Amino acid sequence: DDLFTTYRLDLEDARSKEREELNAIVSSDDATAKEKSEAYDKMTALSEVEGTEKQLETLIKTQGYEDALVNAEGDKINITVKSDKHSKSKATAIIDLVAKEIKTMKDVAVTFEPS
Amino acid sequence: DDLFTTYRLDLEDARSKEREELNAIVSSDDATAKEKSEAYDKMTALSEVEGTEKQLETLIKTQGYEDALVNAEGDKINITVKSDKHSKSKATAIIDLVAKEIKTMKDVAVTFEPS
Amino acid sequence: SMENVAMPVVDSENVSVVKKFYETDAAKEEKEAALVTYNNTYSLSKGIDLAEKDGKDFDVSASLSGTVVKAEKDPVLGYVVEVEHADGLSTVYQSLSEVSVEQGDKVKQNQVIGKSGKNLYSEDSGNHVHFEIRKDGVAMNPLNFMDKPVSSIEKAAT
Amino acid sequence: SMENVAMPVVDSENVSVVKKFYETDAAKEEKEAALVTYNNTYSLSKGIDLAEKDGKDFDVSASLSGTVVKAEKDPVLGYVVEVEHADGLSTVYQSLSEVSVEQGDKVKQNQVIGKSGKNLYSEDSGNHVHFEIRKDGVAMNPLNFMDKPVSSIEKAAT
Repeated sequence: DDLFTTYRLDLEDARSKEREELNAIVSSDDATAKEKSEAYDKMTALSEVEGTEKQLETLIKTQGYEDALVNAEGDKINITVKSDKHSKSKATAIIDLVAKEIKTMKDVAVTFEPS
Repeated sequence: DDLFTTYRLDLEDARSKEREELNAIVSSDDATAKEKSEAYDKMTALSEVEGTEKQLETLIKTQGYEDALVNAEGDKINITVKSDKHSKSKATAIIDLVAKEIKTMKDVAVTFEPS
Repeated sequence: SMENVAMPVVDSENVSVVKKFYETDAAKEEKEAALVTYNNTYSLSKGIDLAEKDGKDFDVSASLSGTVVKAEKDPVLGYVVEVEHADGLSTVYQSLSEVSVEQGDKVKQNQVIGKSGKNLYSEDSGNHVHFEIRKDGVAMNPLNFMDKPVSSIEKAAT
Repeated sequence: SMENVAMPVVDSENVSVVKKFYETDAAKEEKEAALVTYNNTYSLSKGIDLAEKDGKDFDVSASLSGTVVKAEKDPVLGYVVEVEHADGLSTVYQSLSEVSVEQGDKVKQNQVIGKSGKNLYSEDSGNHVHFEIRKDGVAMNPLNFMDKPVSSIEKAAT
């Protein structure tokens, strides 16, 4: 058991399926304009979510965290960081890496896992 | 200086710009059907490239590599792995993680960086 | 509409705000203090926490008139009540010990709807109520809207 | 077209294949031995390497007739020649010491086009030629096509 690698794997799997379905609707003769349009938006947002998570993870790591994991997909942003010590200090420096429009619109949670 | 975090950062930046331009063409009144169609394909392939790199990286890491970096974007797939020891053994076990249709169509290179 | 946003309490003078809504541009200290701490989880505060000087129970009441769309005991949050108002606006009261309403109840402004209590979620705010104002689902700073007409709320974003 | 794929050498009997095209379904050992090693870089072999028993120089020649679309000295690869044939097919000769052609030359099958040499890229294949057959840019196993009519190549994928 290693929870990070399992999660990343399952997330990917899930994301893949997601893209495939979005693409499937967008590409389909039986979708309406509305439906194509919305599937298309969900598709491009997902990429941006993808980009947001990769960048956030990279940034945290640069702040001296050994590994980090970030899921920015829903109403909340979940961020899990490998670390033995955790504090209000440490958490707030991580939350500072997140975009304003995210923090304005969404909750953000940061969990520190024993390394 | 840390070459991994710089690269991931620059890659992201670059990818972002990429998606934005693809999206811009697809969304534009002045693109032809052909152009929208091709921009759309480049867009969905990029995601799949994105997915391929994240998964490959996760897999390698599970094989006892401390960190790995994978760019699957072009004619070649570049994979850089943190490691002090390298061998034909080790490299071939990494190349085994890559999809058949990739290895069939593209070159694959694997570099081992001093950790 | 037509009414002003009220402190969600009956005896407003005997309580103080013990936690504020998280603001990204506040000093470090104020950001640190607007965090919800669970275990080794931190989360952003999406409202204010009110508690009485000696952390005694006190009655919570509807900040504005509306319809109770939610009223249930949550094992982590305590009781949670959510009141629907006009225009995708709505308010949330949570960490309650008791509830004096149920789903579908119409309440009026200042009508008591529950009692403060302690919580698993924010044990740090002791005996309190967590209060939130949301517009179409998104939480805004309560303090920004206190005593302002209903409208001053629906005129952000801009 | 109409011709068979030839060993890219004049004296084919005095050389052997010292590295094979990488095949993903081969035994571990054969995959290991189909690797191009640079420094702490490994890359997949996209062709065969031919060398003479004692690694003496030998003349390389066009495996099929076509037009030389590329002929240049590369500081890592040695000389590299690429011959265009019919139907997005083309061949690549690389690690050459010398070249007997230039861009735009039409060559005929078995016409000498250069000399074997050593390389930075694969120092492990000593004095050799690296040879590749590509269809619309993608490298296929040379050994699969040796002595087969031109067509048996353009009938994969399937």
